[PDB]
Amino acid sequence: FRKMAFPSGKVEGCMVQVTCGTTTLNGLWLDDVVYCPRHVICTSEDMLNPNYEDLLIRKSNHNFLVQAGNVQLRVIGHSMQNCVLKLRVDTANPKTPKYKFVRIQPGQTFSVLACYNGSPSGVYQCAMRPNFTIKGSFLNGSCGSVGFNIDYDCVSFCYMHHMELPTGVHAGTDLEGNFYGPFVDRQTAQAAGTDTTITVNVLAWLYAAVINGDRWFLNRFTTTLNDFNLVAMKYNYEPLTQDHVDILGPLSAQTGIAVLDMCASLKELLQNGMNGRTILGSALLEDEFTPFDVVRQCS
Amino acid sequence: FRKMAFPSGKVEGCMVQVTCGTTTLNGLWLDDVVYCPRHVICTSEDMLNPNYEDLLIRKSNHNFLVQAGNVQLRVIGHSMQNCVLKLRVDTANPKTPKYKFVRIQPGQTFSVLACYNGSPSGVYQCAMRPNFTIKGSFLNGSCGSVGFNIDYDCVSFCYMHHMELPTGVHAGTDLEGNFYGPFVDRQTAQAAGTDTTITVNVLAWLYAAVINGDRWFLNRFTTTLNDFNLVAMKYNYEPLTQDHVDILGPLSAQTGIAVLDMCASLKELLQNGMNGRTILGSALLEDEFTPFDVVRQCS
Ligand SMILES: *[C@@](O)(CO)[C@H](C[C@@H]1CCNC1=O)NC(=O)[C@H](CC(C)C)NC(=O)c1cc2c(OC)cccc2[nH]1
Ligand SMILES: *[C@@](O)(CO)[C@H](C[C@@H]1CCNC1=O)NC(=O)[C@H](CC(C)C)NC(=O)c1cc2c(OC)cccc2[nH]1
Repeated sequence: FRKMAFPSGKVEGCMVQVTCGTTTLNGLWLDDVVYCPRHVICTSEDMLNPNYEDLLIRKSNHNFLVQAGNVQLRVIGHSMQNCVLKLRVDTANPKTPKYKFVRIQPGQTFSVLACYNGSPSGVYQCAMRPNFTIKGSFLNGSCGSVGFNIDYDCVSFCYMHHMELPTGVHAGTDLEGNFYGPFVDRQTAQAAGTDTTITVNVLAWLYAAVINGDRWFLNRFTTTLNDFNLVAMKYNYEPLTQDHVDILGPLSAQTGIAVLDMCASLKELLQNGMNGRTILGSALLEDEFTPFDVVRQCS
Repeated sequence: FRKMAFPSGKVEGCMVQVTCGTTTLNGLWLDDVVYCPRHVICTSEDMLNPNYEDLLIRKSNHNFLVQAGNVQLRVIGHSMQNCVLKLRVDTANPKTPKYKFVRIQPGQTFSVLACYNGSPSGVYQCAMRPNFTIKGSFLNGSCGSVGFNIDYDCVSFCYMHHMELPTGVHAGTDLEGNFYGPFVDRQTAQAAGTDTTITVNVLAWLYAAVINGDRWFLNRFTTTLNDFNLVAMKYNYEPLTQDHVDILGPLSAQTGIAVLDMCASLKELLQNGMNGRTILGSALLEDEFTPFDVVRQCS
């Protein structure tokens, strides 16, 4: 198994660049609106402690340079929604895919299309950590790059890139401008909360192992969900939600291993370790594959 | 620092479905030619030992059903180049990018666009192993998926997918239809030569780790090129040439770490193990980033 991104073409056709003064970043052109991080309106000095409502009043439509390639799109309106700017343009993007804006939960994976000056550069899979950071690869100029999943040609946009933490992980918003995690779009050193292991994804990994005949860790025990969650937290694992239990349903049906039976197997792994053995060839338990990712790659 | 694929949009617009009888796979549509694996002409019985020229002479243009999305393309002629079939169609692909066919060297990387029934499914980075396999993710119906690099809007196609070895690694051809490695397009269980580790890539990856702020594996020792190669060959690593040393020049200049100093670090990692520590999140030495991959991503 390996990290597989979605084909990026439907998103590539939506990337533009947005410039205010000398500040340039990326934007997302869907129908006749361009979405981008609101800090494009900031001068490099104003980012240190910005007042976005006051900064935005000083701006007019003609202050915004939106370019598809080197072709300018005329801006006819502007508004701010949380930390994203919405620029109405006079052309509906003919490459707009079927799309949705969704806000994901920790553990969910998505593809990131890293972009610079409106030009796509590369694509890779990320997982939203429980501390609401992602382990990306982003340089200067990457803000406004988006993350997405594609289901039956419908693109669900879930991430817009804003910041690199001092630890080198990355933080951002959904496409309604609401940050994931406790971060703010100011030029300031911010720290995420201590991270945890994504339990639902580790369980997905164990199901993947079972699907492939690697099942030594299956045990004779079961557990209640509450009992499991209390043990999980003492090993820095996330507690399971009812939604986690339900997204494991398909894999549980496919293998015949009840979710709570797999929880009891993981619990034993947590208290006694792998004892020198491997699962799917690895000595480490992987927590960046969702149940959907496993089904995607196994079936 | 992440395994990063090229944006796949320019290739997505070229993927089609090719069907001959009950056999279907993917094809690559460029200008007015569709390229696909020639075993699409084989029935299940033919595939055990196909005499391809004999089988192709018996097919007509209308035996080939080519579908692009929903629209059917009419085949107006066909020729065979080694293991690749070239179907001339009566419509030019309007989305054909600037492109080239290239045969890549062992150790080089490329992006794979995995496709099923002519529809792109996922994108990820692969390296051509020294034993001329690739460690990919391909399921039933993935034949004809292609591997590629992109440089300033020009797509260099280097791989077309044909088979999965019993070990789970993958084998295929260049776009001239010549296999990488000693493999043959027949339905038999085929073994590869013993694989070795791409030494220059491991070194590039260690430099990537240093550029990203990890230095724990460095040491105060040096080695000569030949003494390093002696230990490298002992551990089934490929020899490091003076060309490799020169290619690593920029990464050494960026970090101020002499190439042979980093060879001494790798020598220690090989002789001492990693001791449960990790480099860029990996518990194993990674050899599928080239020096260019590191430079392109880190800057
Ligand atoms: C954008 O592209 C801005 O348009 C940029 C993306 C990062 C640059 C390097 N890698 C990236 O991911 N984002 C920023 O520069 C943001 C801008 C804010 C949200 C207005 N700032 C940071 O990410 C940032 C600031 C500071 C900092 O200060 C002082 C100290 C430490 C870390 C840090 N990150
Ligand atoms: C294609 O898609 C065929 O159109 C298919 C791709 C593989 C299927 C599973 N994963 C893949 O990557 N390729 C094949 O099925 C090829 C067909 C050849 C080129 C005619 N065959 C194999 O990959 C193959 C055959 C055998 C085998 O026999 C007997 C025994 C063991 C392994 C094996 N692999």
